[PDB]
Amino acid sequence: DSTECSNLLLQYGSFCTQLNRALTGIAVEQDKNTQEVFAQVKQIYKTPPIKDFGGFNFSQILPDPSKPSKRSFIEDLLFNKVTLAQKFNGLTVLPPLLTDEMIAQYTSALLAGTITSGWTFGAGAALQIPFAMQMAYRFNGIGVTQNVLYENQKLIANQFNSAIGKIQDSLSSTASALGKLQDVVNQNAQALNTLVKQLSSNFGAISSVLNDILSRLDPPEAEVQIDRLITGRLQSLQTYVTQQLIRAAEIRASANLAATKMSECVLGQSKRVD
Amino acid sequence: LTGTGVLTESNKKFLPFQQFGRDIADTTDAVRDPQTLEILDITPCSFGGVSVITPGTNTSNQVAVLYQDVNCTEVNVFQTRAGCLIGAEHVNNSYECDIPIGAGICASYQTSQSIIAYTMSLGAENSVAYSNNSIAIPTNFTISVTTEILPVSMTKTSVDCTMYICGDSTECSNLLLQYGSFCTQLNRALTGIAVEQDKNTQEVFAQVKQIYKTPP
Amino acid sequence: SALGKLQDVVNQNAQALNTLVKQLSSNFGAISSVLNDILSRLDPPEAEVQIDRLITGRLQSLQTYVTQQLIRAAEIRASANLAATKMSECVLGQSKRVDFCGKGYHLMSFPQSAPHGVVFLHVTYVPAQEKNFTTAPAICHDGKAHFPREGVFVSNGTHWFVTQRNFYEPQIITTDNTFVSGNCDVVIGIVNNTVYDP
Amino acid sequence: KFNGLTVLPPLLTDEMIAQYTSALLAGTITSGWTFGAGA
Ligand SMILES: *[C@@H]1O[C@H](CO)[C@@H](O[C@@H]2O[C@H](CO)[C@@H](O)[C@H](O)[C@H]2NC(C)=O)[C@H](O)[C@H]1NC(C)=O
Ligand SMILES: *[C@@H]1O[C@H](CO)[C@@H](O[C@@H]2O[C@H](CO)[C@@H](O)[C@H](O)[C@H]2NC(C)=O)[C@H](O)[C@H]1NC(C)=O
Ligand SMILES: *[C@@H]1O[C@H](CO)[C@@H](O[C@@H]2O[C@H](CO)[C@@H](O)[C@H](O)[C@H]2NC(C)=O)[C@H](O)[C@H]1NC(C)=O
Ligand SMILES: *[C@@H]1O[C@H](CO)[C@@H](O[C@@H]2O[C@H](CO)[C@@H](O)[C@H](O)[C@H]2NC(C)=O)[C@H](O)[C@H]1NC(C)=O
Ligand SMILES: *[C@@H]1O[C@H](CO)[C@@H](O)[C@H](O)[C@H]1NC(C)=O
Ligand SMILES: *[C@@H]1O[C@H](CO)[C@@H](O)[C@H](O)[C@H]1NC(C)=O
Ligand SMILES: *[C@@H]1O[C@H](CO)[C@@H](O)[C@H](O)[C@H]1NC(C)=O
Ligand SMILES: *[C@@H]1O[C@H](CO)[C@@H](O)[C@H](O)[C@H]1NC(C)=O
Ligand SMILES: *[C@@H]1O[C@H](CO)[C@@H](O)[C@H](O)[C@H]1NC(C)=O
Ligand SMILES: *[C@@H]1O[C@H](CO)[C@@H](O)[C@H](O)[C@H]1NC(C)=O
Repeated sequence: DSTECSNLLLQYGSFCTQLNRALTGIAVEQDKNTQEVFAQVKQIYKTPPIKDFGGFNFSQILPDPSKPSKRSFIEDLLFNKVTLAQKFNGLTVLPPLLTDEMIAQYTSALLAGTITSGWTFGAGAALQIPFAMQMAYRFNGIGVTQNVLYENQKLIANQFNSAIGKIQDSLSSTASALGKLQDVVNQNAQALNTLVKQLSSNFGAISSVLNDILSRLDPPEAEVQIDRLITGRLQSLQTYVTQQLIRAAEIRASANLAATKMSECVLGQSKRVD
Repeated sequence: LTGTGVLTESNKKFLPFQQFGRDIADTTDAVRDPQTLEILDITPCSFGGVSVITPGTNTSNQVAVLYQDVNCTEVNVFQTRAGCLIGAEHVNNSYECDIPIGAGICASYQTSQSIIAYTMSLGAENSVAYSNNSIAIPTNFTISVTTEILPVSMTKTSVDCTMYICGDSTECSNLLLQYGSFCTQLNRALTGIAVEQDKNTQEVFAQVKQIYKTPP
Repeated sequence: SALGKLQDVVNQNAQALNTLVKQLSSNFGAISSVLNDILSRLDPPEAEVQIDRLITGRLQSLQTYVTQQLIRAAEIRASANLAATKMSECVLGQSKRVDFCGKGYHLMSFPQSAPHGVVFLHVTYVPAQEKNFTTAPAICHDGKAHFPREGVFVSNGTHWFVTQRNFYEPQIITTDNTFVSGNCDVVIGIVNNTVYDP
Repeated sequence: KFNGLTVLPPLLTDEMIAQYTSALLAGTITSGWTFGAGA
């Protein structure tokens, strides 16, 4: 809100477009990460209404129709474990392309394809197969004869159900497991907070308000007093942009690792140790 | 205390003896009217970037703009969750995403020869015929060939300090050296980049001890 | 438009160089954008002041360009490492990692060079046409339980066969395709049929 | 190359890259994966 400050500002060349271009690239990359990680299934499969899976119980991970959103129980527990736009300077936030409902639909299609088809849905088209035989195939993968499973099916089913109960109890009880997903929010909130706080620095002038200076001095010294503020705010913006670039690179590396894990661990069986 | 914003009656604030209120930054948030003593809230006027949904000029020259994060009751006018869009018509159908917009809304050019804004569809619905004693076994195959292109090395470059900052001017070079070594610390980084640009190609391609040759 | 990945690098490099060169045409608060004008019109005491502000502007521009180049080079190296890994694994051998050397079951790949990049031609195996059958975990013959050595038990409505899992190729059940493991009152879903002996 | 900025030429020319990809393609076709381990 200053028609005279922007006239001295435009004397600094194209320092105003580089930051916008970099931030736009960051935004595009951050949406491409999610699009690449989740959108790995061509179609949208769904589980049959009858849950006859050889004794295994997947009710705690399948979507819950009774909920307002088509989320699972563990997903609902996860969304309540993460806490935390209100700024009103030239700072805006944009909504992601894919809403949480679409992500839930993707992870439901992936999970319902994994249960029914196994790994065949990742190569060609989904091929139905009983779960009690898919699990024998998976034990045959790790050099254990399938008669071990076929003679102990109830034991493995009970152990899997107990493990699911234990994991749900652990998620519902302890809240410190999601620190990795909490820091990615805290660091950005703190960076925006510092950027906003930088607006209240003298930087060498007599006051940190443009309207205060323009209503008290003459232009020949008003421009001198405005130059320091312009320099300080430009330096703050540049530092913020550089930090954002580095953090975005780190997040992209993490997203690539997640995409590799989804491609290998989920859509197949991995012989890579640990 | 000049400025700009939207005045609003704020009975929530109290200010028993305080004249003004303020926020994290040096921006006032509440003031009291000197004539009649009540507390007024100050909220800045709405603002936001402008985006232009457009098909290629090869096809046509029809556009539709979008003011994101603007409740344009003030400004065919639509209203989405990512802002508000004028110039395109809402459609109850759902197709793939052609021009992404946001919050699950995508735009595309139909035929009518107009621009439509719909909600994207994730994929064709499918449901496997799962059963506890049923299998599906392939009887035929197909061989497919896929392309995958990825870069290896960028363009090596190097710059000169004085020749750029103080080109052919002795009194400029007589002031530049007062800053110490801000020159060599840039050329060193550029040289490192140039060296790794060759290391990348050497790693990617040089993986054979001998040069093999196909029979005639 | 298939080679956008390689074109983007050139486009960004050209844009960065163009912006750096065009940054020389800004006053940065000085009277003129060419120092020759200043040194030929004003006395030293403020000519040096203008020179100093020009120097600060140009030095800041160079620092910004160098930082951007460093970040882009780091990203390019990160991509080149993946390219080298693909060349080592998909080409020089056969990879069992799912969706690493192309969709489907990987067979072999062929490398091709490109301006500032590489291109792989992954050859993959994909099943095409499917059928329906009726399986069974095992089979009783004389109170025992025969399991497939490798493959599945399938039935076309009347007869039972043993076939490989990735291709339909029925064979008569025998003692060379199955192995015995105990009695068959424990397995769930077992259906009993005759087993031929050579 | 007008204001003290230069571009250096790559160490590996475009012909040696082609020679590498020809050696790789000819080893792959005629030897399988055995050419990567030993001889
Ligand atoms: C799968 O597990 C769920 C939850 O562990 C089971 O649902 C419970 O069913 C009992 C009755 O048997 C109820 O008393 C509980 O309130 C249910 N819990 C929930 C969260 O709904 C379900 O029965 C199990 N299904 C199978 C086939 O084992
Ligand atoms: C397996 O699929 C291939 C095609 O992928 C079939 O080959 C085709 O057979 C038809 C005969 O009706 C010919 O007209 C085509 O020219 C063939 N295509 C090619 C590329 O050769 C093959 O017949 C199928 N095999 C079975 C047993 O169904
Ligand atoms: C299931 O497969 C069996 C074995 O191939 C079929 O039995 C043979 O069917 C052919 C018909 O093409 C006859 O010529 C043979 O004499 C049959 N052999 C025996 C031992 O019966 C059987 O017909 C198939 N059933 C169905 C419904 O397709
Ligand atoms: C496997 O074959 C045996 C016969 O050898 C079948 O056993 C019969 O089962 C019925 C009903 O369960 C009984 O009434 C008979 O007394 C059983 N006979 C014998 C000799 O045990 C058995 O049904 C067959 N398996 C299946 C799945 O049908
Ligand atoms: C003083 O302020 C009150 C506010 O209600 C106003 O009514 C009054 O006219 C003011 N005094 C004078 C002299 O204008
Ligand atoms: C672009 O225009 C050319 C003619 O100028 C036309 O041949 C071509 O099909 C157009 N491409 C698209 C994608 O519309
Ligand atoms: C937009 O403004 C209208 C009236 O101005 C109001 O009824 C509506 O609730 C507002 N919606 C949002 C999302 O601000
Ligand atoms: C979409 O459908 C709803 C109800 O099904 C209807 O109220 C609305 O007018 C429809 N929109 C269009 C553009 O036809
Ligand atoms: C197998 O049966 C299901 C339902 O009975 C059907 O949808 C599917 O198309 C069948 N498979 C083939 C290959 O026709
Ligand atoms: C398969 O399910 C049917 C009911 O849908 C049931 O009658 C049959 O016993 C089941 N078979 C096995 C092996 O569990």
